[PDB]
Amino acid sequence: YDYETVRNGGLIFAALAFIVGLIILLS
Amino acid sequence: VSMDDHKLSLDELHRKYGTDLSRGLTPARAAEILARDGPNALTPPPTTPEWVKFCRQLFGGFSMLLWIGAILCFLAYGIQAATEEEPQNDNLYLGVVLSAVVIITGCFSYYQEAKSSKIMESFKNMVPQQALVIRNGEKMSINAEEVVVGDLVEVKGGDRIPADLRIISANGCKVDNSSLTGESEPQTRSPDFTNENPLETRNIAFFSTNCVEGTARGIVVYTGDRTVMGRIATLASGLEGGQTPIAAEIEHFIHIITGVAVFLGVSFFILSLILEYTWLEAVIFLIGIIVANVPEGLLATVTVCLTLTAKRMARKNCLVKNLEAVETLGSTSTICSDKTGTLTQNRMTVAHMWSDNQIHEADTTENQSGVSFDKTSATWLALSRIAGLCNRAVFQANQENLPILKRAVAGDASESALLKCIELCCGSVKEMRERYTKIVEIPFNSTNKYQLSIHKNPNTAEPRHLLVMKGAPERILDRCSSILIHGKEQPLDEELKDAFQNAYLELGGLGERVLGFCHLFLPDEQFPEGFQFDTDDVNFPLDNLCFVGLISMIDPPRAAVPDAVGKCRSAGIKVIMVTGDHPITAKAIAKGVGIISEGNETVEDIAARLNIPVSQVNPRDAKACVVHGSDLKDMTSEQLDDILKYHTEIVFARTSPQQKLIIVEGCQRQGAIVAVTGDGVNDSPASKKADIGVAMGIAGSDVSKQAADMILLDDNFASIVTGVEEGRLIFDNLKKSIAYTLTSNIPEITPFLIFIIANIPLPLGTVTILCIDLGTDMVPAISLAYEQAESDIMKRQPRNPKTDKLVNEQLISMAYGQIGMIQALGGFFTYFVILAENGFLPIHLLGLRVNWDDRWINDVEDSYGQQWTYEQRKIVEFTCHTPFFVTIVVVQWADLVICKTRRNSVFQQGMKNKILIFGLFEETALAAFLSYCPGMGVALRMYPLKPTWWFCAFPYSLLIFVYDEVRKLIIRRRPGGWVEKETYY
Amino acid sequence: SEKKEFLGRTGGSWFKILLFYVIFYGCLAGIFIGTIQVMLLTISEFKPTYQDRVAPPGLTQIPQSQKTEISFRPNDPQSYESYVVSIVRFLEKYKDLAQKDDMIFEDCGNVPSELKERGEYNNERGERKVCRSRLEWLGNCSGLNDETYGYKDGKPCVIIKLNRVLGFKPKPPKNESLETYPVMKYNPYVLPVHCTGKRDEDKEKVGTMEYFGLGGYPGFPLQYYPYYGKLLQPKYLQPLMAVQFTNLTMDTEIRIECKAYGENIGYSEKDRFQGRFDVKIEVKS
Ligand SMILES: CC(C)CCC[C@@H](C)[C@H]1CC[C@H]2[C@@H]3CC=C4C[C@@H](O)CC[C@]4(C)[C@H]3CC[C@]12C
Ligand SMILES: CC(C)CCC[C@@H](C)[C@H]1CC[C@H]2[C@@H]3CC=C4C[C@@H](O)CC[C@]4(C)[C@H]3CC[C@]12C
Ligand SMILES: Nc1ncnc2c1ncn2[C@@H]1O[C@H](COP(=O)(O)OP(=O)(O)O)[C@@H](O)[C@H]1O
Ligand code: ALF
Ligand SMILES: [Mg+2]
Ligand code: NA
Ligand code: NA
Ligand code: NA
Repeated sequence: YDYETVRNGGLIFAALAFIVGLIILLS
Repeated sequence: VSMDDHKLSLDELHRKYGTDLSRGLTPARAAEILARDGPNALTPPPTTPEWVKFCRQLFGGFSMLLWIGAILCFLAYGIQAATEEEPQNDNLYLGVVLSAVVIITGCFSYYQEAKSSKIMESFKNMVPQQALVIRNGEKMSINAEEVVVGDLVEVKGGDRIPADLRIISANGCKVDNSSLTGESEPQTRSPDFTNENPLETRNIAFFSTNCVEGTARGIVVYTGDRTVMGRIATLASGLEGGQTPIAAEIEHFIHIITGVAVFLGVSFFILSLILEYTWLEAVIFLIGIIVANVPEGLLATVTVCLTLTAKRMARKNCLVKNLEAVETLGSTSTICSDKTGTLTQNRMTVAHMWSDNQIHEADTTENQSGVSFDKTSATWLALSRIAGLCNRAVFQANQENLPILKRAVAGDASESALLKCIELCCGSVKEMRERYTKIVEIPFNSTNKYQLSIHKNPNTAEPRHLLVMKGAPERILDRCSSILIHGKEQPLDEELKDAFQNAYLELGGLGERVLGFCHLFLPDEQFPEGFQFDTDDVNFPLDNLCFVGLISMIDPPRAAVPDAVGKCRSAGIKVIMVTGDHPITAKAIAKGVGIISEGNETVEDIAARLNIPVSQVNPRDAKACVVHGSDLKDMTSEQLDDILKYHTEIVFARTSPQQKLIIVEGCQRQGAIVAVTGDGVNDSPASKKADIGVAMGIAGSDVSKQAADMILLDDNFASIVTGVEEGRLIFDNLKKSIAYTLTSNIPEITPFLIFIIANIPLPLGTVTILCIDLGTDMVPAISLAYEQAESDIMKRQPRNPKTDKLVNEQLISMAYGQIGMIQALGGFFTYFVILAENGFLPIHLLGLRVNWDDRWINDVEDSYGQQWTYEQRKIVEFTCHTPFFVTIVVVQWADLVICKTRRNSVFQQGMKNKILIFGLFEETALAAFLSYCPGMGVALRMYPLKPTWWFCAFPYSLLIFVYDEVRKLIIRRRPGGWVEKETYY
Repeated sequence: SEKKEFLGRTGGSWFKILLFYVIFYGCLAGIFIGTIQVMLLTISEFKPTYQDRVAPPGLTQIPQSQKTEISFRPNDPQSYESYVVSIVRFLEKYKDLAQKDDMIFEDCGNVPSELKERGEYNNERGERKVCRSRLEWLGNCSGLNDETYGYKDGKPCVIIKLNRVLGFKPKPPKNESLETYPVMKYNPYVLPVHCTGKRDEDKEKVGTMEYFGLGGYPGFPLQYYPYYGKLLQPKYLQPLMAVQFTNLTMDTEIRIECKAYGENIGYSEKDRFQGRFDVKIEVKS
């Protein structure tokens, strides 16, 4: 439960987490 | 195969090499030969192995096991394609991920190898060696690469022989062959040839050897590539071992870890066979467990640490030859320091003198205008005569138009100071060298403690040769039988010896080096004019001399030194001065730079204060102490053990080089790690036996800067301090990471064991395990390397390698028994919530594998009376595996910031490291990306996560966070330690 | 070697270490059981937190599969006892002496009835009523069917079942001539089950189509469902169907697929057990 929704949320999250990683890494 | 022309006479040497016996060579000619033969450094190897070397590192362990596991995975997948029909990706993906891990690892190790090798290459060219050549009749201290074939070259003791020379002149010159003979024993060196063999004859000096003692001068028969020694320095040479403490505990950890990972491996393979898993799955499980318990990251982490420390040492100019040795430097619980050149700057100008029971001074300004007492007195003429004649140093070429104080001198600090002082206060020294022709000479030896010259009688009323001798004022006072008073001789009194001692106290008290001076108008009837003189055999009486007086110069410590000693003594590192200089001078310097602090009286100070004889004073009543070299010579191992053990501040004076050696060895007799700091050639035996050696790159000799593990190219003493600090950090950071990695282990291993205990559904899979061990240990273990030392300020005094290592047995108790356990119970909890949220109560869950893992039984009933199919309850299963990965990722946060700090709470450390934060965020991003990408349920069996599942993990991670800082607060409040003695990393 | 006495093993008492550990571990276990009981908040005893994972129910079978296959000979009683003991074991709960009056059983229609909802999932009512299924329902094929017996002349009866998902209501599809041709299927309150064997291009038509059960209809009646859980409805009994191949050409294995068509039911690719029932049938002499 459910589908699409948490997949999307997790997806945008992974994206933000990763962008944050690069951002902090390039500081 | 070697050929030579050593048999050739010095006049045939003259004709052949067109040079000069003493006038040296033409500058124009030297540039012509430089342009002909090129620099006299050996043309280096290739590099030898280029970037393809990275391949080996890409191949090698610990990644080797990753490679065996990966190829075993691809093998497994091939076997699975062949037998039966298998849509599952299974391994395949796994072997890919493993190979990628290895490659990434290789990139890391190669990058840090690049930085480290760039630094270590810059360090070789930072400080070029130099040779003292003779040209235009004058001496030049030119670059070692600019010496040409056939020019004259001088080589006092303590120097590397800049090329292959044919000795035409030498006194007491014992050189060390070292590498050419393999013998540590020095070999004498005279102009006479002794063997047809060039290697064994005494008229031939060669490259890459160094003159231990005495002096010599020779014409360069071989320059550059084609030297006699020049064949072995590249044709066979290389790095020659052996062990390094920190690295040794590193390897010991590696053997331990390998052992546990393989024990768990085969154990879990027999468990696999009992579980009736397929071999295709049993081997993958084996690989899983092994790759689990074995830290890939330890290696790359270490390389990181090394490279970091290398950058940091590069920034403060201190070169380290061996990176690991820096750690050793931290572990130092006793620095042994030479005085002159080491604590002091070895720069000097004469301030005070003592003659005719009178204290004189010399103006140090500009000026110099240093008399200031009586320019006409005869005793000053004799004093100045000795100081000039007995002095071996002379001004370098093309230096005559410069102020005497400001011109460049070739000689040691003492003789240089004398040189400047006579050349300025009286007259031209060189002129008085030429006036008083030197017929025979005795070289200067630390061991000997004195230096003397015998010169002719240019004077009309000196009807015989004249001996002059300067050195340790006491040896001179002993050797004499009379003293010059206003130019007229007069035997030694009690009065004269008392005035000598009182003046020595008065001038030494200002921390001035006190050179003693005497001479001897030899008896005429005893010898004729062409009497043969003997340096090897003592034909000349050294006794009954005529004392002249004393000369002292101010010796200023380097600015950083008192602060350095301050930091080290603040570091719980015992600082002990070891010098062969004056007992009074070394005492004064010690008080000055803080080796001996006020309020800590020596036995003698106590004897003064209490007006009682020194022997009456209880030696245990005494805090500090100074040991005279003579006393040291008569020391049993036990008595040195006592002095060293029972006295807080220790200054050794009048010590022979071997006494330095025995001192250090006595410090090693206490179980203690010792550092040795110096400058002189005579420091070399001391700085060799040391656990870590440090030497001046400028002020130091070639021998002692060779022997040392650390060279200060800026001669800055303070660099030692940061040095040791770095060494703590290494020893500190490494250990930290280790802790972290172990905590990953327990919750990976426990589920398969709980698997046996009750038929509880699989809480994690092999793929899930490798998911954890790769996402959660690659980035973070490396990130730990980047943290700065918390407080750290050690003192807390350096810990005995015997007391605790890099892998403490205690570390494993709070790593496995504490943290790991928590991460584990967290995992099991979250898994129970998943399975509970799907109708299977936790209580119902034991005993299930009986039908759970059964493929054809789809009648499985939960607590709610639901019948699940195989693939359904398996989906549930992999949705229990998936969070265990995620959840431990969540709990691994805690461990990261916990291992981030060993001492002060994580708030006092600061966030600091961007690689650590990067580790958290990309750990989480890897978790997410693993759980929500499509096909993951098929690829790695990772079924996506219900939002709540992420939150399930939190409580436990917080229990970690809280506990370790309740801990750190207990460290804070008490050092008595209960857990400090049980749960300290 | 571990020195003794002077050392007293690896250290003398050494009791407070064990104490600090039983204390800390008893604490961590207090946190484990604590967390396990707060999460035992819990979920209503009336329903699973998540049914989504149970998906459309898979189609089950009673002659207990070995590897989803049935191979045996008439001559040996032991040859068939392997399936007999299981069929008798399962159908022991369906004994007519086991179904009794005075709750919670009440007779329901021989003719297949309307959707029977016992009430809300709450526990305002006691142990809720359960419709019972007599063994007499499944039968036909000359004389009798069940409990079993196992004569070769054709096959021994292969009884078919549906998963009991909590509170699930079975929906029969409306149409006008569906991809399936279920014979004696009435439009409402039916749960269709039909068997076709070994692909499409090579049907081989090796098995004859005969099934039987409640009302003699080859499917499930909506009068039993929905289930109210083993908690709210202990001793509940699940709907029962029977599939019988009168012919099964001797000495040959033949794959057969029993699809259960409907909107409420769903087929899965990799799960061959979901929404359908596959089995390998082979009788030999
Ligand atoms: C630096 C670290 C230690 C701080 C920890 C806080 C972060 C990383 C934790 C706290 C709340 C957690 C999130 C809770 C909710 C969601 C929404 C879901 O759709 C994806 C998982 C996701 C996104 C979790 C990922 C990890 C998370 C964001
Ligand atoms: C010790 C107690 C009293 C303090 C409460 C803090 C702990 C126990 C809390 C914080 C986070 C909570 C969990 C968060 C999410 C879930 C999933 C939910 O569907 C069931 C409860 C469960 C599993 C909670 C159990 C209780 C929990 C673990
Ligand atoms: N060029 C020199 N000739 C004679 N004696 C010297 C000379 N230089 C130093 N000395 C004396 O030798 C003593 C000790 O020598 P050593 O241990 O070799 O070096 P240092 O005293 O510079 O540490 C000093 O006390 C000093 O007075
Ligand atoms: F002060 Al030293 F050798 F330089 F004793
Ligand atoms: Mg010195
Ligand atoms: Na590992
Ligand atoms: Na961990
Ligand atoms: Na691990």
